[PDB]
Amino acid sequence: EVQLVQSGTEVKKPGESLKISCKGSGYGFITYWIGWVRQMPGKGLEWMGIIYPGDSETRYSPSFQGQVTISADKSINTAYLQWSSLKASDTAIYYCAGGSGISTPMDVWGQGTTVTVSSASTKGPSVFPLAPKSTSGGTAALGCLVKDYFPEPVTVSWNSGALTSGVHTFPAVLQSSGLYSLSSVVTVPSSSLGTQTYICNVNHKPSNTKVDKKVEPKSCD
Amino acid sequence: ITNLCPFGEVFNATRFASVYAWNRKRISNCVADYSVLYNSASFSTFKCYGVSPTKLNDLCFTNVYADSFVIRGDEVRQIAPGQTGKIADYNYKLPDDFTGCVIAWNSNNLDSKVGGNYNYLYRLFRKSNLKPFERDISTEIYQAGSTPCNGVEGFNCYFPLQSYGFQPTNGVGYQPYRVVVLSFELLHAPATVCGPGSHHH
Amino acid sequence: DIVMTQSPDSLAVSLGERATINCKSSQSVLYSSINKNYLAWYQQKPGQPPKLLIYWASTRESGVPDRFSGSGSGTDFTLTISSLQAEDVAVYYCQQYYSTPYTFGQGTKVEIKRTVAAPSVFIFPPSDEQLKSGTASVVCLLNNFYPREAKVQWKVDNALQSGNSQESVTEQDSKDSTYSLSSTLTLSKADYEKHKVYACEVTHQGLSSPVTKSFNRGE
Ligand SMILES: *[C@@H]1O[C@H](CO)[C@@H](O[C@@H]2O[C@H](CO)[C@@H](O)[C@H](O)[C@H]2NC(C)=O)[C@H](O)[C@H]1NC(C)=O
Repeated sequence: EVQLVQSGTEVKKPGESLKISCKGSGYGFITYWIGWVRQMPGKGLEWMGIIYPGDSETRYSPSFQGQVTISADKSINTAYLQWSSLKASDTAIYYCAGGSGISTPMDVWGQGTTVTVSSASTKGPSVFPLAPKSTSGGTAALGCLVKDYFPEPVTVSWNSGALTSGVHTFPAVLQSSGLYSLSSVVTVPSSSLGTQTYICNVNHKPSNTKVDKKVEPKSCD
Repeated sequence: ITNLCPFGEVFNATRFASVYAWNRKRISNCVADYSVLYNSASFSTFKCYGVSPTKLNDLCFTNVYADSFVIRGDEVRQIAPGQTGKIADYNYKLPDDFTGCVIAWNSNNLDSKVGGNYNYLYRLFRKSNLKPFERDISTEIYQAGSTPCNGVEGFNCYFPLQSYGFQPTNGVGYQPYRVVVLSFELLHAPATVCGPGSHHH
Repeated sequence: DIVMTQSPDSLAVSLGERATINCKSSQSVLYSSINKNYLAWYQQKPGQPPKLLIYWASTRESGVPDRFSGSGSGTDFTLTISSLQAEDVAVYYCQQYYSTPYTFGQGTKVEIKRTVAAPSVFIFPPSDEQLKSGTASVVCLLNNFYPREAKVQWKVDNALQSGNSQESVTEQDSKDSTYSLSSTLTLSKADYEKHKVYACEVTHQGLSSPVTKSFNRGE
């Protein structure tokens, strides 16, 4: 069938120029007018632009015109993104979609690519535990916290993925210092305290940092 | 019954009319196989206005109209539901509410002769802009100045048509292109044209 | 440019039952030349690229379930569902594509009207190794509480600090059909040493009493 792929996902600092691509393939690819849409962190789909392979673009929606970034090299089935002096708010996820005609529905979409422009440098995460022993009854739950990691969030695993149920990993939370921090918790029985080992494996491939840490509460000397 | 209206007669057939006299063939009482067209890689421009790509084969219409003509490559943009210029305002006006599609592909190997082929023509002058689906074939001579034109050819009063200079050596914007317009008459009337996957099939 | 606006912002419906969304257009755009409606709806699972569900509000798409249908009259367009299901849940949006600009929709969230429940509320004092970092961050979480509304405050020596804390809410999980929140409070090493007892005051619709999970430093 007709499919689309995207690339160019990256961390950048503001005022810098980046190019992304939506490369597509299909039996009939000439039909499919390609449009671009932005999903910011906050809910909302914007439909920033529209173009067609060959011919010309259709008019960009009025608000986005000024940072317009459309297409090139139409023979090779790629729709480049060409813009400069990006705003700090431009960080979001962005999809491409297609339909047959000028006023027709978006049939096929791409994977999407996210980009970040938060102006700070790559930093290695800091991993901390969370343990109860005063209130340690009624199937109390334990987990790990990760703080001061800027570039991009990557998955934690629980004993190399041994346990999966009841685990609730939380989305990244940005702090005033421009970085991120999240927390991953799993519920365990109030008796299975020392019966098992509990280790969070945090991976952060942008920083290439892989850290394993065990968690259990400490009694006083 | 096969009941397939012939795409070849509109595309694979040889003789094409000039743009000022775009050929129209009416289409009814058959089944249209759009899949045969949107899989060929020979077309260089293929645009649509109102139709879906995936449900293209599963639609039913009252009637269809197939227009065919020949224009050069850089006038392909000029056909559109809303557009202006030489060809748009004086030879072929697509309505703003256009229902249908446009196909177009290169015909330099066919409609170009050594030293140029000038058999294809286009109207260059007219006093009022053409109405949608209006084909004017008047040989009346166009008045450009304030002096009353008259007679059978006039000073500053030029013949209303012009040939295309179709040489294989000209720019690709000038290399000839065979163009087909597909209009879809949809009325509260007996729907005679359907696709292979509609509810009647 | 024409404005598309959705009628329901949030929506909580138990499965196997009808749910309806409606969008308003500034100028009705349908059958300007041709019989169909030519506006559509899209659904996008969280963390997923959006897909389409019906062409022109009257044309089901390949691979679309038979219980999905759309009816749109004039400027109003009602999307109805026969039976809500677990895979049906996503953010919902409108499309207008008869004019050259599109504005889409506000966004219609979906829930499950089930397992009206109470949070499993825990508190977590800062880790010891974070004192080397000079920063004092303390966490108070809520596990398996369905009614998404989770008003939480903090109290150090029963002094209210609502400005300092952050909250992180998970999606409604497919497992228990419930949410989970993490409130991450941020402070400093010096200020943390001046106070004694740190707590977490959470009040939920599923709680007949406001509940507090406290701790005293140094135990
Ligand atoms: C005539 O029209 C057909 C319709 O697509 C063109 O395409 C061929 O279609 C036949 C079946 O009808 C297939 O077997 C071939 O594989 C198709 N060939 C190509 C190149 O698409 C066909 O090319 C047209 N021929 C001419 C001379 O115009």
